[PDB]
Amino acid sequence: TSLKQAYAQGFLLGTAVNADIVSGKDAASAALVACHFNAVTAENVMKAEVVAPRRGVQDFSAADAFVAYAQRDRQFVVGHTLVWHNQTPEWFFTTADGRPNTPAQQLERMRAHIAAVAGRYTGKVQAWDVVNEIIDEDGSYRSTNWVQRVGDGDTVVRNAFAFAQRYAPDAQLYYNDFNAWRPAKREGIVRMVKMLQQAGVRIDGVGMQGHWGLNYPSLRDIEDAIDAYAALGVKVMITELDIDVLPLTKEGQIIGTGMAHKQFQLPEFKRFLDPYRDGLPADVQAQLRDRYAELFALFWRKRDKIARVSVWGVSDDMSWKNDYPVPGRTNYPLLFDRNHQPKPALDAVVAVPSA
Amino acid sequence: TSLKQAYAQGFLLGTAVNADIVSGKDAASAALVACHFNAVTAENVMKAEVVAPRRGVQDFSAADAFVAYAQRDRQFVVGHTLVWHNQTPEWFFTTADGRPNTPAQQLERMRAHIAAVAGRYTGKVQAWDVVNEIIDEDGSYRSTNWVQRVGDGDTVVRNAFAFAQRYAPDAQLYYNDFNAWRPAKREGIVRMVKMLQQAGVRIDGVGMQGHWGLNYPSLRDIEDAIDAYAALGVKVMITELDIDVLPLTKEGQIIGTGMAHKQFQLPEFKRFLDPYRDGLPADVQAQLRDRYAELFALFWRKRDKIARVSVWGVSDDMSWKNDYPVPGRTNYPLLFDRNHQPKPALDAVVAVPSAT
Repeated sequence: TSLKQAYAQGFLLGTAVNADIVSGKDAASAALVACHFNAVTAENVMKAEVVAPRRGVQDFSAADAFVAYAQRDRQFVVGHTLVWHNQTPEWFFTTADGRPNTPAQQLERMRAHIAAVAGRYTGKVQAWDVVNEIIDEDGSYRSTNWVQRVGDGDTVVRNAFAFAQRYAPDAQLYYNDFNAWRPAKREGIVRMVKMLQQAGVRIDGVGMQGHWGLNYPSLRDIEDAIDAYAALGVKVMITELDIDVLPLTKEGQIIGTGMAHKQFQLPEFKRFLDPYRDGLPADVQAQLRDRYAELFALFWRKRDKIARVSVWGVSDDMSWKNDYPVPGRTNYPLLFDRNHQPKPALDAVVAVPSA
Repeated sequence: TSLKQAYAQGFLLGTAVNADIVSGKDAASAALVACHFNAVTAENVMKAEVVAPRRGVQDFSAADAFVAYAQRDRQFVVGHTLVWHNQTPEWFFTTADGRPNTPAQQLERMRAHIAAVAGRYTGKVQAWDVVNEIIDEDGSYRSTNWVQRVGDGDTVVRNAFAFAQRYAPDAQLYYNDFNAWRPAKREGIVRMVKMLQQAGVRIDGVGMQGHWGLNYPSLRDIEDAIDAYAALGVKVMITELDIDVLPLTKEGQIIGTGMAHKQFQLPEFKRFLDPYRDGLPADVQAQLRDRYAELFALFWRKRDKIARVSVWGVSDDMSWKNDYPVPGRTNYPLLFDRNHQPKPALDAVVAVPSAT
């Protein structure tokens, strides 16, 4: 009957929560969270640009509210995220005098931030996304702000997990990335985890972001990924699951701000890229059902290798996929609709465990 | 029967020719040009970066070849682009000592360039795209390198067409743009033409580029566009016609370098964006045939207000739409295939003026 109850024997079944769920303002959603989920990940309020926006300033207010909220409702608290190239202010990568950070100054900035964030929520937050999205599509390290300023991809990852181990020794430490099903990217993640383990550094599991669609990815890629990770003696998790149903975006995951271009808001593109403003049609609503069904059928079959599955939101209006990568669209990615009612996709998902 | 022959009593029927058709290397295309087309536009060799690559340097050799090429069949010679924000080197907009040009210094660079290009081809070039793409989608002037350096949008167009009139008095002067079917942009062009007419500056025609697709734009928007430009007393032309048949880009025209991102080369996107890597399926060929048919039917119904319909190439294999907006794709935009055979669309286009 309930998502967390039906999947109780398999894995934790969680969701992302925004400020409005945590504040109580979104009453309808917060009610669904307590009913259906046993893990919460703070959508945004734990990122570095909210936590330490400028030099000399801190803001833990919203994150403190999130942690307290989860404990109150008995949730498996997941912090997200400690070290990430996006949503991290310019001052993290420069000295007070404007100079780009030396390898030592960059790691000190990493150490201090982890100690500030993870060290604050010891015993309260159970799991940390330590490094988020550092591997490229070819499997190598991404030339990101962190990687450039430190100077070595292996060094960035290795230190972040060691700092998290020091300042939150109680907490599980996860690597989290998108397109973790891609063979070339997968082999890179394995490589990185294997260097962490032989270094003696702690890492509890790899999180597959699961930001997928109707026509991607293949179950082969997903299964082969879950296998490849579990074989390294670490947990596997689907951490931010949603199913994009709109044109173009259902075909593959898009990054960057190219789709945010002014030109795609023009009528001819508006009328193609956002075709479901009046509502989701019977057949596409059925597709979304079948797609969720086959994926959870996979997760439940592989239940021994998966510690947690989380949807990146409760109701469709909450979703980041309405305004990303194309602002102003009406997407239908999650398991509950805009009236907070169950979607025919949910009924299938709850059926999977007993099926 | 040929295109020019069928469309003789309606408008000139032209094509874009590359350096290869001109050099005689692409002889297969060359023969089709001599066969079907009575007007020609150089695809690239007359643009700024070619004819004036560096400060104090000129390369008119490849353009010279294009004009000489156009003599053997006596085509209507269209010079492609005098003032345009793209394919124009950054030295055009700066002094020798690095500083950005003053309004007066930028207008001089315009004058000296036009004199060198348009003045060089008097009696030989019949028409000029004087200004290419200056109006934005909302109708206002684009904040281009020319516009910023001159300081004002109206001054760019006013001077460009004035200098063109001076150094090429014989030539017909056009404004050329994409999306020229869009109401907001249409009004911006109409506004711009009116301003030129009130200032007594010469302008002869509005060219709708016509880089279109299967799902865009509506015949109505095209028709309202033709009507509006004709009521100004100028000539209307379809200047760079092609029909995009591949996903996403059959829905609307894309500009910029967004789709040049590594991510659209990844297997899941190439799968979606490039589905016809071994010929067009039957259902889509007919869709292209039907698209070209209904469009040329419009042009022919509105032939009195139209002066020229130019397709932007001969055979698909050299079409810019293959590598733009997404590189490494196989597109089918034109009227002849990669073996220079007539595509079903050609026969539909040729039949249009005879159709009952």
